[PDB]
Amino acid sequence: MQIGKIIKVSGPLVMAENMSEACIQDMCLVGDLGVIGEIIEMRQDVASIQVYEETSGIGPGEPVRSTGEALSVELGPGIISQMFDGIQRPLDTFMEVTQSNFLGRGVQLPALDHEKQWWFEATIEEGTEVSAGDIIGYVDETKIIQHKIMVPNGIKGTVQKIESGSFTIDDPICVIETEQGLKELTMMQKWPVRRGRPIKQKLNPDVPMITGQRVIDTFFPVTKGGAAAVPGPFGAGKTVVQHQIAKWSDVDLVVYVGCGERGNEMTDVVNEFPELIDPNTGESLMERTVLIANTSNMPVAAREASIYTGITIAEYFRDMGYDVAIMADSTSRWAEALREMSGRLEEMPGDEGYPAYLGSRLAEYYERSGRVIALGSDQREGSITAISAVSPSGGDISEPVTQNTLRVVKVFWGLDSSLAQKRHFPSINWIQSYSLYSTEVGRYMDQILQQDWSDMVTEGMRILQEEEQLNEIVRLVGIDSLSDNDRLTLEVAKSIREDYLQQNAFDDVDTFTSREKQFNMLKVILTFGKEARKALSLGAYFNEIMEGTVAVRERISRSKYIPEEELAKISSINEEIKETIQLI
Amino acid sequence: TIKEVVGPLMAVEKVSGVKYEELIEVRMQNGEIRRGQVLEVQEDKAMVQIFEGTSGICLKNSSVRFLGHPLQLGVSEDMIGRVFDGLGRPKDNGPEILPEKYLDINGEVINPIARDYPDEFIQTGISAIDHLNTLVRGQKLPVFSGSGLPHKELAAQIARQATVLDSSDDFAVVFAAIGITFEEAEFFMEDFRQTGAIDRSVMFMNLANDPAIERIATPRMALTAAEYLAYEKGMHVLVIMTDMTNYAEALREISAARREVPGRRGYPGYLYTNLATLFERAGRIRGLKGSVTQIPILTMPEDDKTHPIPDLTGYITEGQIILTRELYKSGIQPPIDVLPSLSRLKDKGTGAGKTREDHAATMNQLFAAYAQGKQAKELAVVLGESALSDIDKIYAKFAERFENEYVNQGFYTNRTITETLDLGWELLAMLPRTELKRIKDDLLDK
Amino acid sequence: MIKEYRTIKEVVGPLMAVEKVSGVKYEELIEVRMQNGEIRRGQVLEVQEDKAMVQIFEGTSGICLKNSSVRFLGHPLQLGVSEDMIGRVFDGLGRPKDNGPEILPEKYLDINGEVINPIARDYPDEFIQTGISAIDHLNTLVRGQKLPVFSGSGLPHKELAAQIARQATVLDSSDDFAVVFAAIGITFEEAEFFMEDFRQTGAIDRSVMFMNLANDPAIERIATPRMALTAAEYLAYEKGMHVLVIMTDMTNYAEALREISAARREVPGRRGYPGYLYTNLATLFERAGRIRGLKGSVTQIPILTMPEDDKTHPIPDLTGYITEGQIILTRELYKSGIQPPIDVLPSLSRLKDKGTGAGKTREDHAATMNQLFAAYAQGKQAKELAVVLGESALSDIDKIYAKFAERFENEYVNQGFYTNRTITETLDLGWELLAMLPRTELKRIKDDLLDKYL
Ligand SMILES: Nc1ncnc2c1ncn2[C@@H]1O[C@H](COP(=O)(O)OP(=O)(O)O)[C@@H](O)[C@H]1O
Ligand SMILES: [Mg+2]
Repeated sequence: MQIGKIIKVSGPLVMAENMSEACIQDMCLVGDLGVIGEIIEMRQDVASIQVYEETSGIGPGEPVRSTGEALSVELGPGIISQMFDGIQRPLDTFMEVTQSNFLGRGVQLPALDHEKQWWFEATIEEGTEVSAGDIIGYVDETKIIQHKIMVPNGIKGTVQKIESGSFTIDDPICVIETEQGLKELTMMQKWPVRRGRPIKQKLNPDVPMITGQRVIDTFFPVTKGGAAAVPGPFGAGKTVVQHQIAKWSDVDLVVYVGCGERGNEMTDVVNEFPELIDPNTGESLMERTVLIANTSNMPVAAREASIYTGITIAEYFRDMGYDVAIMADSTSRWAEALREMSGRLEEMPGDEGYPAYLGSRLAEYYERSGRVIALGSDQREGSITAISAVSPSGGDISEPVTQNTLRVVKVFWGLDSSLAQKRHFPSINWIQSYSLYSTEVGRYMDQILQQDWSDMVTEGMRILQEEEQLNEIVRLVGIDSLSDNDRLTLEVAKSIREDYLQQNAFDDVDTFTSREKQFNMLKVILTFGKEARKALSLGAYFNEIMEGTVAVRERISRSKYIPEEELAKISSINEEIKETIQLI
Repeated sequence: TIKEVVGPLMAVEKVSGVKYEELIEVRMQNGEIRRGQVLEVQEDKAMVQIFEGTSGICLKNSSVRFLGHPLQLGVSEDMIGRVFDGLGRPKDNGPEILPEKYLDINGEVINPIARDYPDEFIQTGISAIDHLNTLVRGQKLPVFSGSGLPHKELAAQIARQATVLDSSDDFAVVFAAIGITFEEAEFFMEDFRQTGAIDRSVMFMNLANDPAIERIATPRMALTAAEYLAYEKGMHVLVIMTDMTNYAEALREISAARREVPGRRGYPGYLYTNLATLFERAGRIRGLKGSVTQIPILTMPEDDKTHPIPDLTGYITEGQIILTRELYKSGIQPPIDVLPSLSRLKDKGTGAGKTREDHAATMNQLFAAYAQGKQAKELAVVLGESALSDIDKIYAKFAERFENEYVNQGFYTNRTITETLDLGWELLAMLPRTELKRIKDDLLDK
Repeated sequence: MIKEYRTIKEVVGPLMAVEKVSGVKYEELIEVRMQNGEIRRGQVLEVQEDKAMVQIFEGTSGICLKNSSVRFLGHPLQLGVSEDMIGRVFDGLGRPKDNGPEILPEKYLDINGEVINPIARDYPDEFIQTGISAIDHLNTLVRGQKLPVFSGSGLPHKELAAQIARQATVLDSSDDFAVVFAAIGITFEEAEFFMEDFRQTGAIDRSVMFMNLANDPAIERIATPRMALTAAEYLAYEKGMHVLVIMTDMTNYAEALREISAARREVPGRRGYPGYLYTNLATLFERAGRIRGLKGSVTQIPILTMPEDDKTHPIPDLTGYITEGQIILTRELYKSGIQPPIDVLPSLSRLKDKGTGAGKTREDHAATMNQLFAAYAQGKQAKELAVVLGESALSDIDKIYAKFAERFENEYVNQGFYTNRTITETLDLGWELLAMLPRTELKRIKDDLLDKYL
C-alpha cells in the first residue's frame, strides 16, 4: 500500500524514504525495473535495501514497494534435478520465458512448475489428527527421491478429505479441520531462508560418510550430519573434492551450491551427472541432485541468498527423513558479499574489512546442519552434512574467513599448494589437517570391519609424524647417515603417501575406493614396515631388504587399481610379502 | 518508541533513568515478546541488542518497556544437579528453581590482601597434572589448546575425575560452555549424566549460534553461581570454562557495535581488564570457608603463544597446561607437553600430609630425566645411534616410556596420586641409582 | 530531451561532484563541457538526493568550476558495434585512432554486457593447438577458455602472446580466429611489438584494436577491457566469429581500479586493493566460452605482470581464483635461455581433461602429461639437493631425474618463439624424454600404453 521513494543508490545498496510501514528482512521491489531486494536496516521512514540484482540505471525518485514477506523458497515437487539461482529462480525456465541466452533484470518467475501434473498418492486415513511434520502422502519425483508431502508448520487439525489423483502444486489435495476454521493444503509450502526449520531435537552424528576418498575416509573422516571445511590456494582441488563427494557419497540427496565461482563448472555438472551412477541406488546422479548457481560475475548480494536457499532446501528434505549433503563452493565469496555490504552501510570493519559479525553468520549456518529428529508423530530421523570450501587469499589460512570457520566446524581438510605442484592429489596436508570424529569413527570402523582398524590409523599417523621430524635431519645430512631403523621409517612413510594418499579422480577405478578396499590396501603397507622391522632386529640389512623386495612393492603400489570385486589380490600380498622375506 | 532497527541493534527514544546494561522488553506488532540489553545509552536515545534478534520487527507498530534492572541470577542450593542456559535458564526440562535471592552477575572485586595461601591438593586423576603441574585449591590453572586438539575430552576427564582427598565436604564443579557447537555441548551434558557427575555439578551451556551478548554473560553467570555456593554455602567449588577464545571474539562484535577502535590484533583495548575481572574471581579468602578454583580453557589461534588471549592469560593465571599438536599426532592422550607447562603453586599442595613425601623429588627427577632423555634421542637421529653412551641409551628408552606409558594414560583412565607416584618409580627404576636427584633416604620407594 | 548542469560542486582528482540534479541514474554516462570547449566524459559512481558522484576518464586537469557544464546522456557507457570494426584501431574509449572514417554503428551495447545463463552455456571441448608443447600437452588450451599468462617485468610475455595468436588453430575445418586486442597502460614499444607482428602476418586486417597507452589517462583503463569484451561477444554471438581476446596489462587495470577506490576513500582489502577486486575482475574473465545452438566463441588470454614476482599478490592470486588455469613465466627460466620460459609446476589448465584423449589429440595424452610432470618435479627437487649439498650426496636415481629435468627444460619447454610443433610431434617428444627414466618408475602409465609406445 505504501510506496517508497529512492533517495540513494550506491552499488547493491539502495535507500528509500516513506517506508515507515516496512519491516526488517522483508522483500521489496526496487525502482521502475522492480528488481528484487531485501530490507536490512530501518531508520524511521527510511529503509536500507540490499538488492540481489544489478542496480544500473536506477536513481533517486523511483518507487519502492514492499511485499510484506521475507526472503522465502517454494518447497515441493519440481525442485530436484533443477538449477536455480541465488534467490531460487529456475534458470532453464528463465531462458525460455525471456527468450535470451543471457540474464536480464526485473523478471519474476515462480520457483517451481505450477502447471506440471504430479501423481499424489494419499497414504493417510481420513479422520487422523496431525501436526507439523506428519506425512499425508507422497509423489515419486525421481527414482531415488520420494517426495513426502508433510504438514506445514503452524498447521494442526483433523484430516477431513484426501484422495489420490493427478494434481498440480496449486491444487488443494487435502482439507484440514483446524481451530480457526477449515484449511486446505497443497503440495507446495513456503519458508523463509534466514530461519532454520524447526525440529524435535538434535542428535550426535556417529555414522561416518563413505566419500570413497582414501585420505578422507581413513585419517580425516566426516560423519553424516558433520561439518567439514576445505581451505586452500587456487588450483589446490577444492571443487574436485566437493565434486567427488557429490558423486560418491553415502547420503540420499546432494545439494551443490556454486557460490561466486565459475559458470562453466555449473554447466559441467548439469552435463555429466545424468551420465553417471548413484552409489546408493544405481540410478543417475541428477536424480538426487539439487543445483544452486550464483556465479562470480552474477550479483554479489545474491551470493548470500544462494547459501541460505541451499541450506533451507537441505533442511526440507531432512525433515522428510533423508540424509542430505550440502556443498558450499565457496563460503569465501559469501563473506566477500557481507564485506561489500558492510562497507556500503559504513559499519566498523573487522579483520581485512569483513563484518565483526562474520563469525556469527558462519555459526548460524553450520549449526543448522546435523543429525536431527524431525517434527511429526513418526519421529523420523534426518541429517545434513555440510561440506564447505574456503578460498583464502594467497593460501594464507590465518585469514578471517578460515579462522572463524575452524571454530565451529569439526573437520579441517587443509589443502597444500606444494602437494598440488607435486601431482599429489588430493593435496591434503596430513600434518595440519584434523577430524574430531576420528576417535568415534574409529570404533565404528572397528565394529563394521571386525579388525583392529583404529590401531592401524593411529600407527599410520605416527609414521607420518615421525617422517616430518626425520625430514629435518635429512635436510642437513645425506641418505647414508640415518640408521636402518630410521631409513625403514622413511621408506614406509613414502609408501603411505604414494600408494594410499595420492588418488587420481580422473581414473575410472582410482576415483573411488570402497571401505572394504581401504582396509586391505592399508594393511599390506603397514605389514611391510613390521616384517622389515623384525628383519632388521635379527641382523638383516636395510639394503638387503630393499633389493630383495622389489617385486613385492610393485604389487602394493598397484593395489589401488585392483577392481572392487577382485579384492582377494590385495589380501594375498600380505602372505606373499611376509613369505618373500621368509625366503631369506 | 523505537527509532531505528539496524541489524541486531536497535535505537530507542524517550529514555529516562535508563542505565547501562539494563534489560529491555519488546512487544512486537504480532504479539511476540523479545528481550534485549542496553549496550549504549544517551539522553535522547539508547542502543540495545535483542537476544532473539531483530528479524521481522515492524518499526512503527512495536513497543518497548525498560525493566529497570540488569541481568540477574536466581541463586539457590537447588542449583546442584541442574543444567542451565547461558542466561541461567533451565535447559534440562526440570522444575523452575525457587530463588533465595537475585544477584548481579558482575560480582565484587576481591581485596589483594584478603587472600590466603593456596593449601589443599586437588586430584585431577591425570598424572601429567597432579604430579608435575599440581592443581591447588584456589589456583587459576588454565589449559592452552589449539584447533583440532582434544581439549574437549580433557575438560570432560577433569570435570569427571576431579576429587578432593580426603576431606570430601561440599565439593562442587561449575561447568561453563561458551559459544561452542551443539555436539560439544551435548557431549559434556551427556557425560555428566552417564557418569553421575551431574549429581554434584552445575552447568551453564552457551552455544555458538547464541547472540554475542549471551556469550559474554555466560562466564559471569557461572562464576556468580560459583561464588554463591562458595562464600554463602561454604563449598569447595571448581570452575571450568571453555572456550575462552570464543569469549574474546564476542567482545570484538559488541565493541564494533559501539563503534570502538580495535586494539592490538583486532581485540578491544580493555581485553586485559575483562579477562582479569573473570579469572581473579578465585582463590582462598581469609575468614571464608568455601573457595573458588578455576580451570580456564582456551584455544590459541594458529597455536601462537604470543597471541593476546594466551599471553594476557599467563599474566593473570598461575601457570598453564599446554596441549601440543605433535603429541596428538603421536596418539598421546592427553597430549600434555610437560616442558612448556607450569604450575606456580604446586609445592603448596604437595609434600607430606598431602599426596606423599616422595612427590617433589621424583617430580624433579622425572623432569630432569625426561628432558635429558629427550635430548639424547636427538643425538641418536643425527649420529649413528649405535655408539651413543650406554647410560644415554637408557635415557632415550626412558623418555619414550615416559610419553607413551606415563603421559599417555587415556581420556577415561583415573589414577590416584599413589598410583601415579608408584608408576613414576617403575620408570625411574630403568636408570641406575647413580643417576638420580633424589635423596638417599628415598631408598624406601626404590 | 536531457539538459546540461552548471552546478558542479567540487573537483578532487579523478572525482567530480554535481549538485541540484534530477533523473540521474547509477552508472550513467556523462559529458563535461569545459570553458575552452574541450569535452571529457565520465560515469556516475554514486547518486543520492540531489547529488551525484562521477569519475572523469580524462581527468580534471585545467577545469574551471564556475564556467563548466555537465551533461547527463540518460544511458550507461556504450559501444557502437559493427562488423566494420575489423581491421580498425581504437583508443581506450573505443574511438578511431588509425585516422580512418567513423564507424556507422549497427547498434549501441552497454559495455558491462550481461551474464551468460549457465544452462545456455556450451562447455569448451575443442582442443586448441597453440604449437607450444608446454601448453598443448601439459596445460592444454581449449576453445572458449580463459587462460591467462602470469609474467613479470622484463619477461617475454609479449613474445609468448604473439606466438599463440599467430599459431593457435583447431584441428577441424575452421582456421579463423578474430583477434580482439586491448592495450592497457602499456608502453609505446610494447604496443608497437604487437602492431608490427600483426602487420607482418596480415592479422591486422582481421583484428580489432583497443589501445590505451601509458601516456593515456589511467581511469580509461577501467572501461577499456569492457569495450573490447563487448566487441568480442558481439562478433562471436551475433556474427558467428571465433574470437581470440588478448589483454595486457591486467595489472594496470587493477591499479586504475585502486585509484578510484582510494579517491572514493573506500575500505581497502589486502595490500590496499578493493574488497571487490575479485568480483570486478570476474565481470571481465567470466565473459568467455560457448553458447548452445550458436557457432563462434570467445577465447580470452589475459596478461598480467606479477608484482615483485609474487604469485600471492592480490592481482595474480585473485585472478587464479577466477580464470581456468594460468601459464606462468619465471626469471630463472628466462635467464637459462628457455623460450618460452614456462614453469609448468605452478601452471594449470582446468579444462584439459575433456579436451584431450582418444578422438582429440591422442590416447596417451593424459598419461604422458602426469608422468612428465611428476618426474620433472622430482628432478627439480634433486637439483636443489645438489645445490645445498654436494653432488656426492645424490643417489644414482637422483642424478637420472636431475638430468631429466635439465633436458626437459632445454629440449621440450625451450622450443623457440617462432617454431610451431604439432600435437603428435609434442607427444612423440614426450616419450623420448620418458625413455631417460627407468620403466619401473613409470607408476602413472599403465602397461597398455607402456608396451604400445617406447
Ligand atoms: N583429487 C584430484 N585428482 C586429480 N586431479 C585433481 C584432484 N584435485 C585437483 N586436481 C587437479 O587440480 C586442478 C584444480 O581443480 P579445482 O578443484 O578447480 O581447484 P580449486 O582448488 O581452485 O577448486 C584441477 O584442474 C584438477 O586437474
Ligand atoms: Mg574452485
